[PDB]
Amino acid sequence: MKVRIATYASHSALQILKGAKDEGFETIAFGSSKVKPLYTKYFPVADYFIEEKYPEEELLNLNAVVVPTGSFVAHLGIELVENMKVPYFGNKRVLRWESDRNLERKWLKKAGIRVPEVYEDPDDIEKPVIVKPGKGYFLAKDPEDFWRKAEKFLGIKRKEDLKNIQIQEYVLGVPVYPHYFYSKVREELELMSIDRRYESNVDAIGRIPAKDQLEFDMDITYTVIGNIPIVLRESLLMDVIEAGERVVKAAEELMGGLWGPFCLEGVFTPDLEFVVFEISARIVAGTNIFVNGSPYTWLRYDRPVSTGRRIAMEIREAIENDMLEKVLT
Amino acid sequence: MKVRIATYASHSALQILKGAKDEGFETIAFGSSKVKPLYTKYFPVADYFIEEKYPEEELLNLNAVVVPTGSFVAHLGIELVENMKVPYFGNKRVLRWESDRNLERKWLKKAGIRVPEVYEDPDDIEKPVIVKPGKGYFLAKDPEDFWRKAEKFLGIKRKEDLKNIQIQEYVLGVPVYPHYFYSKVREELELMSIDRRYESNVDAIGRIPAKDQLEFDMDITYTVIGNIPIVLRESLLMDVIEAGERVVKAAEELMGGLWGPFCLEGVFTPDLEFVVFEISARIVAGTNIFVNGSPYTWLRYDRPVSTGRRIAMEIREAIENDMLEKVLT
Amino acid sequence: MKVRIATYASHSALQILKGAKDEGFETIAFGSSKVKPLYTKYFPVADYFIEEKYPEEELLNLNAVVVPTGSFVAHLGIELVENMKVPYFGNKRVLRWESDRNLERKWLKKAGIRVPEVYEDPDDIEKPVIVKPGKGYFLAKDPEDFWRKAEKFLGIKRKEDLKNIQIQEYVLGVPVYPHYFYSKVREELELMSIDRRYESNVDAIGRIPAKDQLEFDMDITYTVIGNIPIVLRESLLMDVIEAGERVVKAAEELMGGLWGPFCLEGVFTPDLEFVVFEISARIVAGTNIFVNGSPYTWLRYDRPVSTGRRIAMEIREAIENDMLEKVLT
Ligand SMILES: Nc1ncnc2c1ncn2[C@@H]1O[C@H](COP(=O)(O)O)[C@@H](O)[C@H]1O
Ligand SMILES: Nc1ncnc2c1ncn2[C@@H]1O[C@H](COP(=O)(O)O)[C@@H](O)[C@H]1O
Ligand SMILES: Nc1ncnc2c1ncn2[C@@H]1O[C@H](COP(=O)(O)O)[C@@H](O)[C@H]1O
Ligand SMILES: NC(=O)c1ncn([C@@H]2O[C@H](COP(=O)(O)O)[C@@H](O)[C@H]2O)c1N
Ligand SMILES: NC(=O)c1ncn([C@@H]2O[C@H](COP(=O)(O)O)[C@@H](O)[C@H]2O)c1N
Ligand SMILES: NC(=O)c1ncn([C@@H]2O[C@H](COP(=O)(O)O)[C@@H](O)[C@H]2O)c1N
Ligand SMILES: [Cl-]
Ligand SMILES: [Cl-]
Ligand SMILES: [Cl-]
Ligand code: NA
Ligand code: NA
Ligand code: NA
Repeated sequence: MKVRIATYASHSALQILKGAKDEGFETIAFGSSKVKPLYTKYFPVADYFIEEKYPEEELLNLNAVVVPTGSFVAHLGIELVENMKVPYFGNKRVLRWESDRNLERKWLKKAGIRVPEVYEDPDDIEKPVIVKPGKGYFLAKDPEDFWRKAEKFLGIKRKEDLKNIQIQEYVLGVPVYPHYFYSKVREELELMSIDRRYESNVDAIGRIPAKDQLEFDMDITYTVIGNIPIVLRESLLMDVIEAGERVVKAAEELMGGLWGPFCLEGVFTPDLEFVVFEISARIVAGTNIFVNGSPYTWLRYDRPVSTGRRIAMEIREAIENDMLEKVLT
Repeated sequence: MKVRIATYASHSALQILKGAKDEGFETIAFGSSKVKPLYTKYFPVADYFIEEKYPEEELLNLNAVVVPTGSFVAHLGIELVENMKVPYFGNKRVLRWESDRNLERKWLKKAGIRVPEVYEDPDDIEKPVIVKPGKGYFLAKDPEDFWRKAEKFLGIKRKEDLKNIQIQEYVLGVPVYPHYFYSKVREELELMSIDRRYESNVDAIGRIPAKDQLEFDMDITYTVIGNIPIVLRESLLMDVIEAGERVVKAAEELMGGLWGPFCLEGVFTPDLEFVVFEISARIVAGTNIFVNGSPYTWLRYDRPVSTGRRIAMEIREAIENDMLEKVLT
Repeated sequence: MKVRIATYASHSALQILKGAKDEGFETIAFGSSKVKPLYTKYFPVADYFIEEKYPEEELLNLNAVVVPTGSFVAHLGIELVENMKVPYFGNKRVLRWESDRNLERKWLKKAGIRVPEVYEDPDDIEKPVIVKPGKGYFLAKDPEDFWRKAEKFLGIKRKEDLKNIQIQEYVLGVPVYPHYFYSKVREELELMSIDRRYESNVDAIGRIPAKDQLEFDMDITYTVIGNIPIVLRESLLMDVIEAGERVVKAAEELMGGLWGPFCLEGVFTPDLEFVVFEISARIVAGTNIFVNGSPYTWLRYDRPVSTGRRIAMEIREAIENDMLEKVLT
């Protein structure tokens, strides 16, 4: 291949570049010098390592296509990405739509996705809510409970003094993260895998007896540490997949389309509702478990297919059918 | 093959029909029209999809053998299954023995399986118990504690007024679900895999600080959402396997035998006791993780073997050795 | 091969002996007669089974090399192992350094590994601590809190009466167990896999509502039941791997080297710190999940590589390059 596959040296670069190698591409990682050994020695998946944040000129010279990851908004910034001259796998317009809370809400509403109800006025609370002044977060049962806690925790003594808070329907369920891939080449959605994200200290507090917890003011945090593989109850799959289809269709109207990997981040309630908190409109690191395929890909492929490999398969096929320009922005 | 493998379109049908395809069988799914795309498009494992609850005549015409799942008792009912004219993989007599609490208890007792002690009289309580009036469930330390709580939660003011409750030894341990397969063709038990079931809201409450929990009357639910793969400590395997052997042997006496997949559903205590709450005498959906084999099957096979594939292997071999009638009822 | 691979019949023997078979070795398990069927029938990985605790003479006659596991210190004892005449895969000097709390502390300090701060004097407490009189364990905020609890729980009324306790910095994080392998043949460290150990009753208490917990004096236990596969956030890998490198380098100075499998047992904090509680300087049973390779080995191998197989690969290669004596003590 003339085209090389490149990505930032973090997040899911190991999986992405291995998938690229499996499909016959030469690979490029770019990032911190500290992590060069990870990608060239411990897991030798990068044919080139460039010790720079975003080496645009070198990437152009190497005929690179960049695969975006969660490290893109986090480490390079939306404006840098939107202005990049290196071909980008996916639609870079999606970045604003997934990052802006209001645009994301508009997207999910158009896609008919179940999300927590937002309350603009605390006096409209009729079911338990989570108040977001993940730090300082607390629950409120009703308006009366809210105002007592607004006084106790936030020092609010008058209703006109309440400012810059989020009030949201509290939705209790188990975290579930389905990983999708939409092929623009084949015009087809796939379920790639599913994971349960592993977070600290939130996933550690369950090991602490209530009695010991109550002696302290608990400071619950949601730092992402890793990922645990799961499968869903089979009868839940159709609605999870239909949700993915609706998200893609909505994006076709709103932002010029969505293709490649994405994830809907949410919880499953005891009433079997998938309620979505966030959309990640690119590869998520939960896919890293599935370098050797997943319980889902092995239902439909004769070989191991990670999301990383699936990306490289899409690029290769696009090249094979003279439509590479269709999958790049 | 003349014989085709069929199952209801839910529970573990993806795994079952993929396993059938891997072994050279043509496949049939039957169920709700809503889920047809799951089995024909997103994961194309069904050669035929019949949009009916139980299309007996069509299944007979297609020379189907039906593989039972948890969706059978749940969605078709024991009487329908017992009367079905389509050949059934396994012993359909087991359905009553696994579903009737007293027959199940008799089975497990005969099989020398550790189960929670049942208390008929609350005044006989000498160790902590769980009271089942999973809703309304509460613990009691002793008879005095029980009667106070029976008054508080159930309104029982006189001992003669207590009616229709379950009182059971409370057993604290981590949920463990070993998946077995007994080959009637080979007269051999295998351990196929092990999972930890993922349930809502019960597996979500550990993420909630005690302080926040105590502000509400908690309503703990055990809705099944999915499955997480596990392995056991190696020194625990022999007793887990011996338990499986005893279950099979007991069934040979009581109900005309048990063969094919099954699962013992329970917990492991800190004293390394496997205590069983339920038997599922057919494929369990925890096996869905292991489409590409499991940490256990890869110890003894040179290829990926799911429980679904193992079922198809048994059927094929039965056909090969002219003993298909032995594995069907 | 003339050399046969042997191990005690527990812990990770299934994985070890399967890995040995995959690499062309004949295999020996030795242990309890009760477990013979596990290794010869249910998972036929042992060519020879010797029904003895440590059959030295028979093992010498069979040209065995022994692969150590966690069952070695637990079931045979350090003195027996140090005196064994059968060739031992790894450095048997490491056993004291990993088992003696003070030697282990010295090792980890030399290796620049983050560990909980130890407090010799309770009056020096300035951050929350765990007190270890895992039974009887409690937390203390400060010296005043400690002495109140020392009186309440331990009956200590005078400061001079306090004896034989451990006081340690309390570190809240999610359990993480990276599995390493250092090849002496190749002079190279690998990350083999990562798991989250599954423990009872500690991992069951999160399913119990705070209200129900508080009615009882909780007795939290940490009995190991099994293992759950995980991957880490990719940006955390370099420091995890560097920690492994430092451990190996430190051992080269202190104890004549470390090679073969090992594990650093700890937690990841919300501030992305890996804090280590223990080192296990041999194969850990968390590797048992990865009989068919791991999300990490499949990044760098074209075939399934468990830690068990990796051990056999090292032995075979040592033989191939006439340096077997270098990997044995
Ligand atoms: N509406 C909600 N209901 C229940 N849990 C929530 C809600 N919003 C956020 N959370 C939880 O709190 C964490 C931090 O929230 P955020 O800061 O909004 O990402 C999330 O990862 C969720 O687990
Ligand atoms: N005897 C028992 N001891 C401890 N936990 C139990 C017991 N019986 C049931 N449970 C738990 O409560 C849940 C619901 O119980 P059941 O409604 O009997 O299936 C089960 O899935 C178990 O996790
Ligand atoms: N310094 C510490 N901070 C937090 N948790 C700890 C600490 N030391 C031990 N633990 C936990 O308590 C369990 C039993 O401790 P030990 O008896 O020291 O192995 C460990 O497996 C850890 O999960
Ligand atoms: N563990 C699972 O994923 C699971 N999936 C289904 N089941 C059982 O089978 C019954 C039918 O499932 P479904 O309602 O998804 O068709 C359910 O009520 C449940 O008891 C399970 N235990
Ligand atoms: N993680 C595991 O599955 C595990 N299995 C065994 N072990 C360790 O090895 C020792 C011996 O195990 P066994 O008692 O199953 O032979 C145990 O006391 C324990 O410290 C483990 N950590
Ligand atoms: N689930 C994961 O392992 C994960 N890894 C990374 N991320 C997201 O990507 C962002 C960048 O990750 P990193 O800081 O490791 O480069 C993080 O802030 C986080 O939002 C994840 N969700
Ligand atoms: Cl992510
Ligand atoms: Cl089931
Ligand atoms: Cl171990
Ligand atoms: Na988003
Ligand atoms: Na049952
Ligand atoms: Na140690």
